[PDB]
Amino acid sequence: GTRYAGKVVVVTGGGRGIGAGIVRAFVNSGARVVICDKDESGGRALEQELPGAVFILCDVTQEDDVKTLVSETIRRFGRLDCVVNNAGHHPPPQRPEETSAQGFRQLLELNLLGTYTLTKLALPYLRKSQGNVINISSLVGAIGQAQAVPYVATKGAVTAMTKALALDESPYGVRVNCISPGNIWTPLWEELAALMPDPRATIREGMLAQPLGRMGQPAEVGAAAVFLASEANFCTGIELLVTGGAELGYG
Amino acid sequence: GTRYAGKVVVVTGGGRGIGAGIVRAFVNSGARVVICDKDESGGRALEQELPGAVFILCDVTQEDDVKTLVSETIRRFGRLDCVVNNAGHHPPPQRPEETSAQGFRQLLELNLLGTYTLTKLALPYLRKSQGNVINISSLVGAIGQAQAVPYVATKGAVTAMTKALALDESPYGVRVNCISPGNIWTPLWEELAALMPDPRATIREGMLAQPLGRMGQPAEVGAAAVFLASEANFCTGIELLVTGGAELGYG
Amino acid sequence: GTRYAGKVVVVTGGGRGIGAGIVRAFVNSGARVVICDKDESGGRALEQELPGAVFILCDVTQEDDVKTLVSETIRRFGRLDCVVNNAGHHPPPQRPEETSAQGFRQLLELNLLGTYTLTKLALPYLRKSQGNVINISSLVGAIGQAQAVPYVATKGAVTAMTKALALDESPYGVRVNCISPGNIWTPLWEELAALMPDPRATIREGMLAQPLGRMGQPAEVGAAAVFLASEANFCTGIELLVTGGAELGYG
Amino acid sequence: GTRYAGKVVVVTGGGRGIGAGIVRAFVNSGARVVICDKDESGGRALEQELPGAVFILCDVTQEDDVKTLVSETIRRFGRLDCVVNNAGHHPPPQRPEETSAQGFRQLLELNLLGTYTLTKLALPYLRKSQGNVINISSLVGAIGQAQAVPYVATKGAVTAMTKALALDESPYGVRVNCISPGNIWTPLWEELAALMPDPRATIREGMLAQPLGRMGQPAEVGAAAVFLASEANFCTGIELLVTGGAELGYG
Ligand SMILES: NC(=O)c1ccc[n+]([C@@H]2O[C@H](COP(=O)([O-])OP(=O)(O)OC[C@H]3O[C@@H](n4cnc5c(N)ncnc54)[C@H](O)[C@@H]3O)[C@@H](O)[C@H]2O)c1
Ligand SMILES: NC(=O)c1ccc[n+]([C@@H]2O[C@H](COP(=O)([O-])OP(=O)(O)OC[C@H]3O[C@@H](n4cnc5c(N)ncnc54)[C@H](O)[C@@H]3O)[C@@H](O)[C@H]2O)c1
Ligand SMILES: NC(=O)c1ccc[n+]([C@@H]2O[C@H](COP(=O)([O-])OP(=O)(O)OC[C@H]3O[C@@H](n4cnc5c(N)ncnc54)[C@H](O)[C@@H]3O)[C@@H](O)[C@H]2O)c1
Ligand SMILES: NC(=O)c1ccc[n+]([C@@H]2O[C@H](COP(=O)([O-])OP(=O)(O)OC[C@H]3O[C@@H](n4cnc5c(N)ncnc54)[C@H](O)[C@@H]3O)[C@@H](O)[C@H]2O)c1
Ligand SMILES: O=C(c1cccc(-c2cccc(O)c2F)n1)c1cccc(O)c1O
Ligand SMILES: O=C(c1cccc(-c2cccc(O)c2F)n1)c1cccc(O)c1O
Ligand SMILES: O=C(c1cccc(-c2cccc(O)c2F)n1)c1cccc(O)c1O
Ligand SMILES: O=C(c1cccc(-c2cccc(O)c2F)n1)c1cccc(O)c1O
Ligand code: NA
Ligand code: NA
Ligand code: NA
Ligand code: NA
Repeated sequence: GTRYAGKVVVVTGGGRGIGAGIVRAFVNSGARVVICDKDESGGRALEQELPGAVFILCDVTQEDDVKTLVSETIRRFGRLDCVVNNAGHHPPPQRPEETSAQGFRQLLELNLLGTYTLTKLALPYLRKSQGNVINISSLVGAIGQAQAVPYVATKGAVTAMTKALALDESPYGVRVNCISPGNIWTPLWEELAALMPDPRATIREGMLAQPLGRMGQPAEVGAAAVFLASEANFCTGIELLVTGGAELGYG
Repeated sequence: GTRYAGKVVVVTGGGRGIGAGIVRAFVNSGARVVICDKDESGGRALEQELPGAVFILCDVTQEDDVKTLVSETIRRFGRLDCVVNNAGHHPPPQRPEETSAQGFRQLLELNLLGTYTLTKLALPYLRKSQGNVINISSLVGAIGQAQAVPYVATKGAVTAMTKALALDESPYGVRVNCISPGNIWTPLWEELAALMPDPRATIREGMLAQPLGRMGQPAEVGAAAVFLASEANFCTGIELLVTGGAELGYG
Repeated sequence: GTRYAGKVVVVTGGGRGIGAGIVRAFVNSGARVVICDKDESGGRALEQELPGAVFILCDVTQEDDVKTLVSETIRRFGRLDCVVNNAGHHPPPQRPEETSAQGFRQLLELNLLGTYTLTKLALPYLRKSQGNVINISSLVGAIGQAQAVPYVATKGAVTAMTKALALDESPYGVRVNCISPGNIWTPLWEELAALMPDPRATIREGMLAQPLGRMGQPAEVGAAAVFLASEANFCTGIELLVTGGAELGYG
Repeated sequence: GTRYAGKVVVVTGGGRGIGAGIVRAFVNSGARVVICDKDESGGRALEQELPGAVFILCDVTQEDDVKTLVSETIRRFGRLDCVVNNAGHHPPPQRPEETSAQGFRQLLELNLLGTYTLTKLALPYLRKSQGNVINISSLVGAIGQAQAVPYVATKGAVTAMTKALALDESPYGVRVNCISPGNIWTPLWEELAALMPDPRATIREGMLAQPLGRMGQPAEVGAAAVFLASEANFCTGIELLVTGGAELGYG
């Protein structure tokens, strides 16, 4: 209840799914948490539920929204210790010939440039607090995925950008790390499965893709984020896999 | 002189540097080569020098230029066997606070989306020939680089996209691989060194960054490309490091 | 003080250095800890210092010592939840022509087979508790090191064996992970530096090999071990780098 | 027919399987090849079949056999340019509790120490010729395999040792690289499948484990070896995956 007491955390895409799991984990560790989301429904409910969490409406693809998010966080809480760049989207499966440059650009705006913009605007405050950045990437940025060229590209970019930023910010003592989850049961996973010819089969396949035989939970990604923020003081530029072993062995 | 005889190769950014080394390597292996570049000076000279190479002016960031490039290649040579996505740029060193979203988007257009667009438009012809794609990424997409957040992100994206495309195109027998060079002596390396306070020191540091104690040559990247195209028939989705050992050990 | 309360942990090589840091971290998290070491001096003092730690003399290269260690742990505490295979050694720098097959075999016995034997003998008890194994490998197993062929080979083996064991034990819910530290200030680091022509220069070089500009502490490896044991329930077969960024960038 | 003309290559385990594919590839590239094997049947036939290959009976686990192999190679051909450490074995599937320390030591002697001993004894001659070493590791050293703890450990060691040796030998211009094959159809693969309850099913599963939908051929590993020896002059310490994409994606 005190391993990150007194610290201030911003979580983007914090209204549901992995982001909400990360919000809950940080509140339980004593932090004050700003929930950033473009959708009010989940984030407003979480603010009512959790002592120590507040909701700020913010679309991370809009530069002016992000400037306001950072200024409001400082105005309300006086410091900024950790930014968790979790907002992102996985489009439905698309063969390469079905993708468009336009759709690719739109996905880059969210999955990559939104993470870049918030990080850049937060860095002056993180340097003052010797804070840290946690990016949520994906296992498929490392090993690939079928029917997902744009998504995979965006997550390969996030993982690489994490390492570049870690080098740049190391003189200030600011650590920059990423978490690469595998299959985590979230509303996004459910929405994508619902598009498949047999959703039940897709979900079963998703559970069996891991040697541990289940999907991961948002709380498990949340615990990894709290570790990186609060206890991983000699870790920077790492990719922490939270995948249940999916990358291991033949299949 | 015959290991890729009768095949047709498109090399983007083929007018100088690594691209010109790749052009030369494929001509020497018996292929017909289309040199694609936005600058006429180097590419026109190479077309005059090399039997079996032709120059087509094409800016890979302009979709209509790329459509013309592909249609002209088929009209002139009747087939397409290999696309080498080499065109790209490394901006001068920039701290994170010195970068802009605008500059990041422009670099994504060249280093990532140009590679995507040509690949997508070429795939119908590569599927007919059971051809292959070779992307030129960078070691720093894997290990990071200081003062280069946008560049590193773009190359992490290219390496990841290679793996995604390999999965998608495997049913057709089309292989998709990337080469990740380290320090290669090219006009880009020379231009970036010239911006440094002491260019001579920068070049010396660049040579000593490799255990082999020198920078690589364009011809060495070219030989790796010919191997991937002509002899690596069980390789798809790989990242071939051509770095002189730079990623090894402590420094 | 309760994140691993009621659990029983065995730490090999627990009498000094990283191992002692891991012992302390687990005691502080509420666990009962068996300190295994071949040297009495450090381990006996730690047993007197720490409520909840006990010392058992055990050379992990002697199969009968390890059988006794496991049987005594069960007899005294009734369960076994976590094995930390930390015992190991780094010989002085040796060029390849200076190494011997005999010395290589001896190092394999300690760094690899000692980890194998304890793990194998503990698995029946770990399967009953749905416990976990943590192996201490090394960054140099992944990226190499000069003048250390046998050591590097042993640590590459440990990291790979971790992934194999994770696959085998996943049906039982037993997780198997490794930590790969970089430069950590320990008595081993001090002893190796003392052999160098200029120890002070060697230590300075060791601090500057990390972007964070210092060496790591045993407590930092200890915190990573507690995370893997207590909170990383969807992680198996991972390599957690605790290196201060040493593997990033050029040098 | 001339890309490695006039050079002398030693291939261990060259009498069948991948090793014989490597022998054939080097003979076809103009090299003189010493076939080293502990079994006469395949190697003697290959010597009769191939102009430019000779067979020397040698068990790489016996230090005196290896000393003779090196001295005879120099006596007969006057130089040594490339050593290919291919000899190795994969035991039948074994759960961890079914393995023994004794069997693990025996496998280390072959798969790891045999490679070490020949390399060490050859290095004085490779330094004179600015030659190179090619180790045959395995994809499963990188990603794990079930029911194969000892094998996986030995191949993780070989891959890591490759990187260490590359660092040590770089001042002499001697390159050290490894090839990590995936499923390659060889007599070993056939012998292991024959032990399975349904060999036909095991083989079908083995073909479908790769996105390319087939197993690899010895000739394909051979072509990769010739590339590394003859044309990869800026590559040292690399792991070249020859796997058909098996490590990509979910399964
Ligand atoms: N679910 C998985 O299996 C999985 C696996 C690997 C990686 N990831 C990554 O984890 C992250 C979260 O995934 P999830 O499954 O929880 O998704 P989700 O769709 O359930 O939740 C994403 C949240 O982000 C918000 N969001 C979307 N666009 C936004 C924007 N422009 N500005 C602000 N908020 C925005 C959404 O409103 C939503 O509340 C993503 O980056 C995703 O790529 C997910
Ligand atoms: N030089 C190195 O050390 C190095 C290292 C790693 C990776 N790389 C990569 O290798 C590739 C080539 O690098 P280089 O050093 O040879 O660079 P270079 O600048 O010497 O050559 C690049 C060529 O691409 C052309 N080009 C640029 N933009 C283009 C566009 N829009 N359309 C068509 N052609 C275009 C240029 O006119 C030029 O002829 C790049 O992708 C770079 O990121 C280079
Ligand atoms: N110190 C570093 O920078 C560093 C870096 C990476 C990995 N590591 C790894 O971390 C581990 C611990 O290293 P350290 O620096 O703390 O070393 P250390 O020498 O300070 O401590 C090692 C401990 O293990 C014990 N030990 C040795 N052989 C043993 C045996 N046969 N049976 C039982 N106990 C035995 C020693 O008595 C000692 O107490 C090793 O596996 C090492 O390879 C260390
Ligand atoms: N076949 C595969 O799918 C596969 C996959 C990955 C890696 N590998 C590796 O490739 C190598 C060759 O495998 P393969 O499938 O061709 O095996 P194989 O059993 O068909 O051939 C191995 C050869 O090595 C020889 N050999 C064995 N022990 C020896 C010793 N002590 N001294 C000298 N020669 C000895 C054998 O007599 C035989 O001719 C091995 O290192 C193996 O681990 C194989
Ligand atoms: O959200 C998903 C997800 C959910 C359901 C199906 C799929 C899916 C499965 C196979 C091919 C595809 O193109 C898919 F989109 N993916 C996801 C999965 C892994 C890693 C991730 O980062 C993710 O976000
Ligand atoms: O072109 C370069 C290059 C040339 C000269 C200096 C630098 C340089 C050195 C340190 C920090 C930086 O931000 C740099 F831009 N880079 C390059 C280097 C490695 C990998 C590549 O992909 C490349 O393109
Ligand atoms: O203990 C060491 C250590 C301590 C002091 C010097 C060296 C050292 C430095 C350069 C070349 C060598 O061969 C060395 F042995 N190593 C160590 C370092 C990194 C990773 C580890 O796993 C370790 O254990
Ligand atoms: O030889 C084999 C091989 C052949 C047939 C079955 C298996 C097999 C499949 C699943 C689990 C196991 O424990 C196995 F031994 N392996 C092999 C395969 C991949 C990589 C290699 O390096 C190899 O040598
Ligand atoms: Na609240
Ligand atoms: Na011409
Ligand atoms: Na005690
Ligand atoms: Na012969």
